[PDB]
Amino acid sequence: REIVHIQAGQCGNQIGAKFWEVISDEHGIDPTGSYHGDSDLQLERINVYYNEAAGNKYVPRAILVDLEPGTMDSVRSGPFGQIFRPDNFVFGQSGAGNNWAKGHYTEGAELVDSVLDVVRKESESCDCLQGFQLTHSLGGGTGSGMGTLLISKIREEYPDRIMNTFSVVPSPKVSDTVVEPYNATLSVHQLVENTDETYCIDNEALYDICFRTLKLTTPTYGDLNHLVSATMSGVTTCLRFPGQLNADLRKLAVNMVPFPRLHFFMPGFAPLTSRGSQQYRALTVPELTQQMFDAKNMMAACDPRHGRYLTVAAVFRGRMSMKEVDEQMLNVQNKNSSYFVEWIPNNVKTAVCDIPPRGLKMSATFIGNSTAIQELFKRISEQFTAMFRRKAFLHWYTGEGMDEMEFTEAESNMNDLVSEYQQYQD
Amino acid sequence: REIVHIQAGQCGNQIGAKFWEVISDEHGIDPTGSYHGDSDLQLERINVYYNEAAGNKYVPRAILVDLEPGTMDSVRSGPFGQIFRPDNFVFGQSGAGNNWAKGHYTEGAELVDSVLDVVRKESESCDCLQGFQLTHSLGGGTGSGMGTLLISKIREEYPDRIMNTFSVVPSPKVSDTVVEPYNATLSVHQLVENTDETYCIDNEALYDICFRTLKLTTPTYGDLNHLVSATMSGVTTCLRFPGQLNADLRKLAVNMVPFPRLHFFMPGFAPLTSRGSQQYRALTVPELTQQMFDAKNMMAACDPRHGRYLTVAAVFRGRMSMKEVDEQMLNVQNKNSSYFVEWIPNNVKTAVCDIPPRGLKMSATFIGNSTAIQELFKRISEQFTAMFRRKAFLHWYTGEGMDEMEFTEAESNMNDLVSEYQQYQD
Amino acid sequence: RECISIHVGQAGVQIGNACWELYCLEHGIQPDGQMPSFNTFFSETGAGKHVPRAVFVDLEPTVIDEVRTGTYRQLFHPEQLITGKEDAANNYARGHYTIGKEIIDLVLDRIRKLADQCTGLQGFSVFHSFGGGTGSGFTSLLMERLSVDYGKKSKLEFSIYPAPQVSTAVVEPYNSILTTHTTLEHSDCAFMVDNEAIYDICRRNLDIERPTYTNLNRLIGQIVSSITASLRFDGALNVDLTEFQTNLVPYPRGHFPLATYAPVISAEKAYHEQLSVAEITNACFEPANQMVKCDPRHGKYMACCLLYRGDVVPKDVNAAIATIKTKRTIQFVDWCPTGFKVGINYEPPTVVPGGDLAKVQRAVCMLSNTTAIAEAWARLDHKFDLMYAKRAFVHWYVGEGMEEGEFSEAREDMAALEKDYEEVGVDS
Amino acid sequence: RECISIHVGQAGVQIGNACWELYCLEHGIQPDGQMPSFNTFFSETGAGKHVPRAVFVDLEPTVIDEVRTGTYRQLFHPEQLITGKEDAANNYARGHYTIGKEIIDLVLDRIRKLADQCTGLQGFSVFHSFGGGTGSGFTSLLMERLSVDYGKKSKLEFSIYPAPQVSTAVVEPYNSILTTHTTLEHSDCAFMVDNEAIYDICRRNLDIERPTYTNLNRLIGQIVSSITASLRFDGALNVDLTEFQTNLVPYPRGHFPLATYAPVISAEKAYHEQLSVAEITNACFEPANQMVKCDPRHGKYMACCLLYRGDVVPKDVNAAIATIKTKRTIQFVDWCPTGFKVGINYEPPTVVPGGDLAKVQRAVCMLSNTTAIAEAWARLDHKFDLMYAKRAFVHWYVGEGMEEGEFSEAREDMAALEKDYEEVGVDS
Ligand SMILES: *OP(=O)(O)OP(=O)(O)OP(=O)(O)OC[C@H]1O[C@@H](n2cnc3c(=O)[nH]c(N)nc32)[C@H](O)[C@@H]1O
Ligand SMILES: *OP(=O)(O)OP(=O)(O)OP(=O)(O)OC[C@H]1O[C@@H](n2cnc3c(=O)[nH]c(N)nc32)[C@H](O)[C@@H]1O
Ligand SMILES: Nc1nc2c(ncn2[C@@H]2O[C@H](COP(=O)(O)OP(=O)(O)O)[C@@H](O)[C@H]2O)c(=O)[nH]1
Ligand SMILES: Nc1nc2c(ncn2[C@@H]2O[C@H](COP(=O)(O)OP(=O)(O)O)[C@@H](O)[C@H]2O)c(=O)[nH]1
Ligand SMILES: [Mg+2]
Ligand SMILES: [Mg+2]
Repeated sequence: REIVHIQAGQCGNQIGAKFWEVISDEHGIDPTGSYHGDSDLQLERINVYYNEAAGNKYVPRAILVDLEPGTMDSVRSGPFGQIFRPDNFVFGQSGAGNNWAKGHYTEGAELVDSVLDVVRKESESCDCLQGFQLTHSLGGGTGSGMGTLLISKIREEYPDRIMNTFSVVPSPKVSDTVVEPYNATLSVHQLVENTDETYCIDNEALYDICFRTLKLTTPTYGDLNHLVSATMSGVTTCLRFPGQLNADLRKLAVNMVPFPRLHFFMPGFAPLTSRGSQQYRALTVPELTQQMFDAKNMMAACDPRHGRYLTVAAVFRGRMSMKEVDEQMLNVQNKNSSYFVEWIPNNVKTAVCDIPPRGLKMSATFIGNSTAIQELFKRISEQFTAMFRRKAFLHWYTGEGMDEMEFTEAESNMNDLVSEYQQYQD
Repeated sequence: REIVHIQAGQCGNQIGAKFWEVISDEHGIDPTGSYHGDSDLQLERINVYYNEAAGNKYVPRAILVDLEPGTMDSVRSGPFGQIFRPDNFVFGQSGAGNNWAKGHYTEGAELVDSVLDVVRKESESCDCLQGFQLTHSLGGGTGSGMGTLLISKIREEYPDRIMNTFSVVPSPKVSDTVVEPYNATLSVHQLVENTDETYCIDNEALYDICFRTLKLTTPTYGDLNHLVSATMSGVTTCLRFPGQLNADLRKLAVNMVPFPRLHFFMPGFAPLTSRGSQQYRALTVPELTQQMFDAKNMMAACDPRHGRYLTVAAVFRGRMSMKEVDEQMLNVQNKNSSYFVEWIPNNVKTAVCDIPPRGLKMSATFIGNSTAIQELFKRISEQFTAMFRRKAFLHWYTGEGMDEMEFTEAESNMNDLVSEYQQYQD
Repeated sequence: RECISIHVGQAGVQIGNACWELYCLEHGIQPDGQMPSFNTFFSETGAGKHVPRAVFVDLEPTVIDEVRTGTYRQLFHPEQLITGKEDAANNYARGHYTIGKEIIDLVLDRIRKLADQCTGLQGFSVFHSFGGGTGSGFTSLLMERLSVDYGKKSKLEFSIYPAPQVSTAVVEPYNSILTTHTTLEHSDCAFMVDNEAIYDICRRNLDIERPTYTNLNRLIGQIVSSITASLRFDGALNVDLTEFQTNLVPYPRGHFPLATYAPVISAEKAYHEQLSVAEITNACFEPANQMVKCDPRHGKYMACCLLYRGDVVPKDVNAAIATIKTKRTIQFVDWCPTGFKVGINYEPPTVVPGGDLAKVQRAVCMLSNTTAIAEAWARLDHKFDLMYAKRAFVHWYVGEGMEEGEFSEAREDMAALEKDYEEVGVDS
Repeated sequence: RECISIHVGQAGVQIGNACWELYCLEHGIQPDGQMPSFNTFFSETGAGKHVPRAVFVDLEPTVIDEVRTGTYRQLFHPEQLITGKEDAANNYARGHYTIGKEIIDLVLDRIRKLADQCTGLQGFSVFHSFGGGTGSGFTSLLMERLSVDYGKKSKLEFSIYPAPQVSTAVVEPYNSILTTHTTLEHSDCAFMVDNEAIYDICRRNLDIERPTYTNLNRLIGQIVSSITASLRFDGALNVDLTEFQTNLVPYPRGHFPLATYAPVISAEKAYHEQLSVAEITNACFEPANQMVKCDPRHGKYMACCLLYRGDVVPKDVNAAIATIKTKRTIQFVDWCPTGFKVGINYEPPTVVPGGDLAKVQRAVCMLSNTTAIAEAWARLDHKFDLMYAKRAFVHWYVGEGMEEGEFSEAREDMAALEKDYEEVGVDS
């Protein structure tokens, strides 16, 4: 029944800053820590993410990890940085510098032991864990590097808990680190087989949505990470709150994974349009389904109609008829039958929660597992190869002891995921 | 049951500005978007042209298209530009310049893909489309050029929907573009076989009516486009509102087209006289029929008594007896038997709606398909030939890749319509 | 002893509106169905509400919506009110085939439901118009199914006869020609009236120069009620609908009895004038009260049925008949002796409150089959021919799957029909 | 004369919520249990509070919490409300095995406690859904134990039939195939309904285009009450649950009678219309009121049971039967003569205050076993096959200890079942 969340890397720490904000919004918990809500449900299932400390203080069940105090400090300095206890800030001193080898292989490795100890302390604080969630970037040093290391140890300690992670996937246009594909390649090599599932977030796609449908001209990462948190929070609240359908994360995982190795997801979100049009929108189930199916409302820079859909999850929040939902999903399946895989009859699955997100009447979360995902892997693998041959920045990595044959195997493994998507693309 | 309207070119955009104004007048919809009427019927069939967006906002089911933001902006700046959603403004940057080649063949072609995507989004928003309507100029770059391109694709997607268009036909005296007949020729070549029907509006004739019977000395295009919208709105309201006769657009199309290729129409309108005489007018069915038959009340610079009438539609708005209408139409047929074609017994058909246009007790719309129409084609074809031989401005067109043999075929096709009118003129 | 009314198309439904209004007037039926008091047409609920056993079909929502928003919206069961979204467009090709054929199954199942509600289905009658898309297109489609399921039940049709001078439908000849082809062969009897002729009646007998359809249909309703309400009510000679068919249809082709109705008199014209049964029947043989513009003196009679309301004594009727048989110029076909059906109901004639016709104490309806009808077909023949020779408007049917041969064929069937009239005219 | 209701899973519990609400409506039971007035279902306390003899199982706290916070939280005994912490995840492998198997012992002991409270346990019935983790997983687990302890008691199951078009559970075929394998062999009879078909009923007979599960379950509750409340109440022909089994199950396989219910009528549709027993039963043989999307005309009937509420006279029933036997197109299997069980209760039909269905004075429930069910299995066969051929989602079961052979086997068992339907279809 409970979940532990660990954030890492500057990305992960800033995403989590919005995530937790939202969760407390959902439950009426004040930036200082106490509960000042107003709904029974708000406290009722609070356990999944909060420990109530003496005084009616709620402690977010999460660990903030970094290798630079300053980022942690900036998190702590805002509202909701006060709700986190000092003991959840685990950090070192001297960066990682966006270096996998430092993060995973060497220096960051040193910190992980202290992180894990706190993890253990929290695992004991829970009655019964459902699982763990981690937030991070695929091409980052602590985000992926150190984060991955941690994941391999947590999974080891808890094989029976859900291990998932959401991660920022290097967008085709904006890479920061020259070896960002290298770090990503290494994380695939480690993560894929050490996780139950991973979500693919593309900032470029997010920037398109924010202007494309939301028509906004000023977003920052906090605004885009709001959208990220909308999908993350969407998933777990249902599990938390009363609904109609089947509201268990593990069951979601079961329904979305047809094969042990292909567990990559494309998140999307509805409704998600500018205020101008809000006066011209109608709120129906087909309306949400139109926004959910549309590739432009995906947060991943993929194109599901290019690939084939293996699995689709449609999560609904708010009062909807069962009939309408059933029929519209069927219609989707029918009309987009050319994209769905024939091996899975009725490949579109649903989940229904009766609690709407604060401020909306209804909402829906799109989760997909298509073959289209392989295109991201292909882009990375290719870029990787070029760098691999030149050893760009690999003296930094090999200087910290990372061996090229390990990287070679990582490359293969990327290619293996692509070939397996091809094996089920048919 | 529903209709989608697309406006294009400076002409089309300004005509539509009046058209939609009128439609909202008909239904009591405020310039800001909400419904503030007062009749049951006003909302009852609103679906054909409006989507009700959340908040009791009505969205006109139309797309505004241009290649210059400034025209679009001017439309948006007035009342009823606020009722259109931003998503219905599809435009590029850099004109067309009244160049078919740019509009259709090259640059404007690029925009059409985004237009069509929105079209598709609206086609899904409808329950069941009856058809589509487009407003444009025959000699214009985006009006005809880009507009035509769009039509060919919409027809392709929806063979089973009505495709009609109203278009400004180059008046004998006022052409703006030197190659306006060229653009028109090309549009015939493309449009005629890619449309179910097209209406022929002559500004010169309109300027004569406004002074001839309306005795006005200040009109602008907004006043003349009011008259245009009177005929357009006249047609669709009946379809929308309760009547006596047969109020379906497709049925109108069926009754007015005797031959696959000859679908050109001459709109006219009654009552349509100055206020002075309004104190000396009587309102009877023969009164309307006198105004309807009279060639001077036609909006097309043709002369129906010069040619032969193939089909006539008389649409009536307001309470009239069936007897009177039947008898007067018969009388018309009888007295003007020398103009009607002998192959079609009882060539004058009627349609009756019981809802009068706001402010009038009664009104009638004249729609005709005569052979006289061919005279317009003849004027254009001739002018075309001269230009064709000289290639006036064709370096602009051939510079954008338009081939002269395509134009040659276009010329033939114009001549073919004339010969077919002759074939049924007898 | 039950029957079903079917209203297809605007004409069918708007006429029906008048018809059911009149039936309400016949018994004091409230808009909500409450009747304080004719179960041959109506089905009773435990609230004492009665439902008119009828089906309303329109492929365009509007007219049915007009019903749905009027007073009789409470009377009609929502399932009786059937509507599509799109029209036939004046066109058999869509009415019978492309469009109407999609909804007809629903329509039939509502009919069948009512047929199951009937305990002794005597039969039914269909109200429509010869020129329209649903009016004639869909209509024949229905007959195609109804004649299978209800093969032994009365199949009476009532249709508006296309006015020779005014018609709003340019392809009406084509529509009507196609219906001939398909209705002749399926229906039992089709009746028709001419709105132009009716206008002349309104202006000469009612003195009204402003008739609308809402006037015109009241007059039609009168005629219909004489044969529908009063034939179920008590009289001397209670004539059934099956009896009507058995007394009006002489050949297995169709036949097309035309309506004539006298009295049609304005209130002022009723003053100072005393009608007798005989005088009313004299009026019935006058061209002037002929409801179709076709000259009674041109053709020869084959059938004739006179139905009486109110103060009618058979004694007087007998005398009247004697004079119409011998005094008039009514030529009749050899085949027929003058066995004219006399229906005599004690049930008085009724008048619509706020209507044009005067309160009368007695009334006579006349049905007649005359050879002059071939001229009506001749009218259609040339109108069709003209269009068809030029092939004007042909693409509006061809695009829906119609065949040119079919159209020729249908004309030929009409020609055959005309020839059979020719045959009957030849006395033998 | 007692029985136990078992509600497993959301579907089981939320349907149960409607069911127990209806039983409260049947007798005027207050939320606190106070009843001023059916002890076959209820157990009485000295306060005059009655406890519904039922068990509620959910492995996720939420739905039971919904009960615990609603009005009926006072009605239910805290021990009846059993909850785990984690879910089955749509998955038999956890529902039947890994997770649900841990709590089941508790569940069984509460059942046994109630069995000891029963003095004359007639039997019980289980409410669930064919696709879910607890809905079908846990459910079959329970049957495995209940069939041992209560081997001679009624084992009736009610389950939601997976909609062919909409399903939220991608591995539902796999779940349902596994249940077939294990339920066929243990249960006595399983009934099922299709929410999609129900939607069509709601929109056509109730005229509602917005059905939620809380509407859908009211309709289900109606059907259930006819066979649960009214079978314990007085009538002419008082039919027991064991009698139901003894009159509905023809073979030792299972059988799967499907529900049909007529009247399902909106208040406005009830006006102006008089239903008789015969008319209601006519509706019962119409595809249109079939609660499962499966065509009654496709298959052949094997069993049929008609249960009557309110104003039903056997006299009329007899006539109705005669016509359904002879008038209809109902083909039936040789094996069977038409011995259709007629249950006739004087107990009137009841309606939920604020519901959609009209107050009716009489009502008929129909159970039927048709050969068309094999097509439902065919649907599952291919859906399963597709997934299984690709081995999509297989790791979610394998990781819990499931065997691939087992899955093949379960499919084969389904195939055998289809073959037995084939067999029955062959007349002999
Ligand atoms: O709309 P569609 O063509 O699909 O079906 P219809 O309803 O048959 O078409 P419509 O064009 O309305 O048919 C018109 C013919 O019928 C006459 N008519 C219309 N409404 C009438 C009415 O209320 N009463 C009478 N007596 N006649 C009516 C028209 O004159 C025309 O011939
Ligand atoms: O949660 P878990 O999978 O472990 O158990 P379930 O409760 O069986 O799962 P769930 O996913 O909710 O099963 C859903 C199936 O049952 C239908 N359904 C849900 N709730 C329903 C209700 O209240 N009434 C009806 N009639 N059907 C209900 C869903 O359509 C789905 O097929
Ligand atoms: N959405 C999102 N992406 C971020 C944020 N911060 C850094 N990123 C992305 O993360 C990548 C850089 O890795 P970084 O987080 O600096 O690594 P680390 O800090 O060394 O672990 C780039 O692709 C950025 O676009 C953020 O707050 N939101
Ligand atoms: N009635 C009418 N004609 C117009 C309007 N605007 C331009 N026109 C006519 O359109 C022709 C010019 O084409 P234009 O609309 O400028 O082409 P485009 O803007 O490049 O697509 C001329 O014949 C004008 O008389 C208008 O608002 N009303
Ligand atoms: Mg559940
Ligand atoms: Mg009509």
